Amino acid sequence: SKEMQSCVDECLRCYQMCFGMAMTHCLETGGDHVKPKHFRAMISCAEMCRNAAHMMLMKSPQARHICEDCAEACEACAKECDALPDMKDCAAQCRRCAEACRKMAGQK
Amino acid sequence: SKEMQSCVDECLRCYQMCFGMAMTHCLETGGDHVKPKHFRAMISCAEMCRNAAHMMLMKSPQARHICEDCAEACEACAKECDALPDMKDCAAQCRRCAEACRKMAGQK
Amino acid sequence: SKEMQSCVDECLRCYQMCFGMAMTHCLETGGDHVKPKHFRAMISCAEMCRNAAHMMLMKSPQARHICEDCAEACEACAKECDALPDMKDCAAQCRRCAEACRKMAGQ
Amino acid sequence: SKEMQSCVDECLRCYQMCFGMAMTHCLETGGDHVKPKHFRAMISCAEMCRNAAHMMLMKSPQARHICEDCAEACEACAKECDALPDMKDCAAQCRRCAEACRKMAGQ
Ligand SMILES: [Cu+]
Ligand SMILES: [Cu+]
Ligand SMILES: [Cu+]
Ligand SMILES: [Cu+]
Ligand SMILES: [Cu+]
Ligand SMILES: [Cu+]
Ligand SMILES: [Cu+]
Ligand SMILES: [Cu+]
Ligand SMILES: [Cu+]
Ligand SMILES: [Cu+]
Ligand SMILES: [Cu+]
Ligand SMILES: [Cu+]
Ligand SMILES: [Cu+]
Ligand SMILES: [Cu+]
Ligand SMILES: [Cu+]
Ligand SMILES: [Cu+]
Ligand SMILES: [Cu+]
Ligand SMILES: [Cu+]
Ligand SMILES: [Cu+]
Ligand SMILES: [Cu+]
Ligand SMILES: [Cu+]
Ligand SMILES: [Cu+]
Ligand SMILES: [Cu+]
Ligand SMILES: [Cu+]
Ligand SMILES: [Cu+]
Ligand SMILES: [Cu+]
Ligand SMILES: [Cu+]
Ligand SMILES: [Cu+]
Ligand SMILES: [Cu+]
Ligand SMILES: [Cu+]
Ligand SMILES: [Cu+]
Ligand SMILES: [Cu+]
Ligand SMILES: [Cu+]
Ligand SMILES: [Cu+]
Ligand SMILES: [Cu+]
Ligand SMILES: [Cu+]
Ligand SMILES: [Cu+]
Ligand SMILES: [Cu+]
Ligand SMILES: [Cu+]
Ligand SMILES: [Cu+]
Ligand SMILES: [Cu+]
Ligand SMILES: [Cu+]
Ligand SMILES: [Cu+]
Ligand SMILES: [Cu+]
Ligand SMILES: [Cu+]
Ligand SMILES: [Cu+]
Ligand SMILES: [Cu+]
Ligand SMILES: [Cu+]
Ligand SMILES: [Cu+]
Ligand SMILES: [Cu+]
Ligand SMILES: [Cu+]
Ligand SMILES: [Cu+]
Ligand SMILES: [Cu+]
Ligand SMILES: [Cu+]
Ligand SMILES: [Cu+]
Ligand SMILES: [Cu+]
Ligand SMILES: [Cu+]
Ligand SMILES: [Cu+]
Ligand SMILES: [Cu+]
Ligand SMILES: [Cu+]
Ligand SMILES: [Cu+]
Ligand SMILES: [Cu+]
Ligand SMILES: [Cu+]
Ligand SMILES: [Cu+]
Ligand SMILES: [Cu+]
Ligand SMILES: [Cu+]
Ligand SMILES: [Cu+]
Ligand SMILES: [Cu+]
Ligand SMILES: [Zn+2]
Ligand SMILES: [Zn+2]
Repeated sequence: SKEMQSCVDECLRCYQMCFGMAMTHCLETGGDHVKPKHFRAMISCAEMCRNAAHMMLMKSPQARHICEDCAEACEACAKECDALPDMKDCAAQCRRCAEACRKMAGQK
Repeated sequence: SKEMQSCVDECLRCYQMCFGMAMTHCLETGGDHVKPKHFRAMISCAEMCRNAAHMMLMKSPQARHICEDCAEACEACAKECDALPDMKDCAAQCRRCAEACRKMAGQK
Repeated sequence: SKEMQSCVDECLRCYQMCFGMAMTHCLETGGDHVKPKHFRAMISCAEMCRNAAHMMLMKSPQARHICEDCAEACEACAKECDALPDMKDCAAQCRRCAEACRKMAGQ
Repeated sequence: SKEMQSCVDECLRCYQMCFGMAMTHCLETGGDHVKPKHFRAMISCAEMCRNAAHMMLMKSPQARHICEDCAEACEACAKECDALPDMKDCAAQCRRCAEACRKMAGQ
């Protein structure tokens, strides 16, 4: 319930990063920033992180498993953000969240 | 509670239309389909319709007001979808939902 | 994307059932209807089903896995709804969704 | 901008407070904490705050109006949390968010 508020805070920060970037910077730049695979990864990751926050906040039985999946979502989205100019901060945030997701998924 | 299940069904259908089209057809086509104003309208409308469904399902005090706003979101999004090839079904759905939103917002 | 529109429709129906029942019938009845384990199962299942719908609608890479988990959520919530006579429709809906979740997760 | 990231941060904090309290402390205590009007206000307010954050993050045209409504949700939920033991922090947070909502709705 300390590593927990940590994972919640991290997943909400990452939700903000990925959803906020997609719908502002990426949408406004166009080009590679809105190519299906990259953009879908961003929206997918943002929803996973927001859904993970929710499941943790209600102390769901499946919170630990959901965060395990959120770690994969975060990792996949980091890879898709590495190639792009301006997306290196997002990719770092996603890798940071992925670590947090993995830590709390392995505690009880 | 009949006009109610109607508004819920309509807003969920419209959520599916706008969010599903944005993230599949629009994202895959590119061009006009991902221009910021049009795309933002689609994502905005989808979330409004999904949020309206939620507030109705929990019999929120603000459900009637939220649907009033959802009607405007739906109308605005219909206008943004009129110009675009393959978006005519979406635009019709948005106008249909806007009507449903307006009916239930004016009853008890 | 036929078994897919099926899973979407089912998960949205089940979201409606579990969230709508929790916040209306269960909240209004009280008693066993708002006991933590039962109620948390309901809210948890509702969010899983709505999250699953979303991930499927955007053709997320992880949609198959998420639905696998949604099947377990639905099954667990069905068990928690069995003991109350007024929750029999909810429990059936959850078992129906769990089947749909399992079909599409294996495609 | 600045007052914007402020409203987002505040609405997400308030979402955390109201949803996390409802589903933990309130659900676990029962009694007044799960009476329909109070509990519905908490869930409603949490969703309003989370929905407002979303609409702001995507720079929706309707973000200003939505936050206006979130301010009312926050105020109403604060009133419903004032009476209850252990809900004093929640009520303060709701009043704080309501102010933030009102600032950005007017800028
Ligand atoms: Cu997390
Ligand atoms: Cu977590
Ligand atoms: Cu995350
Ligand atoms: Cu992120
Ligand atoms: Cu970008
Ligand atoms: Cu991007
Ligand atoms: Cu994420
Ligand atoms: Cu992400
Ligand atoms: Cu996460
Ligand atoms: Cu994640
Ligand atoms: Cu990414
Ligand atoms: Cu990402
Ligand atoms: Cu990222
Ligand atoms: Cu990213
Ligand atoms: Cu992330
Ligand atoms: Cu994470
Ligand atoms: Cu996580
Ligand atoms: Cu509606
Ligand atoms: Cu409505
Ligand atoms: Cu709608
Ligand atoms: Cu729509
Ligand atoms: Cu389109
Ligand atoms: Cu579009
Ligand atoms: Cu729409
Ligand atoms: Cu809409
Ligand atoms: Cu609507
Ligand atoms: Cu609408
Ligand atoms: Cu639309
Ligand atoms: Cu539209
Ligand atoms: Cu539409
Ligand atoms: Cu549209
Ligand atoms: Cu709509
Ligand atoms: Cu509507
Ligand atoms: Cu509506
Ligand atoms: Cu499903
Ligand atoms: Cu389901
Ligand atoms: Cu359900
Ligand atoms: Cu019940
Ligand atoms: Cu119940
Ligand atoms: Cu469910
Ligand atoms: Cu369920
Ligand atoms: Cu499901
Ligand atoms: Cu599915
Ligand atoms: Cu499920
Ligand atoms: Cu279900
Ligand atoms: Cu259940
Ligand atoms: Cu259920
Ligand atoms: Cu059920
Ligand atoms: Cu149930
Ligand atoms: Cu299902
Ligand atoms: Cu599913
Ligand atoms: Cu705010
Ligand atoms: Cu705001
Ligand atoms: Cu708020
Ligand atoms: Cu709150
Ligand atoms: Cu409480
Ligand atoms: Cu409470
Ligand atoms: Cu609140
Ligand atoms: Cu709130
Ligand atoms: Cu708010
Ligand atoms: Cu608020
Ligand atoms: Cu509140
Ligand atoms: Cu409150
Ligand atoms: Cu509060
Ligand atoms: Cu509260
Ligand atoms: Cu609030
Ligand atoms: Cu606020
Ligand atoms: Cu606000
Ligand atoms: Zn999983
Ligand atoms: Zn309004």
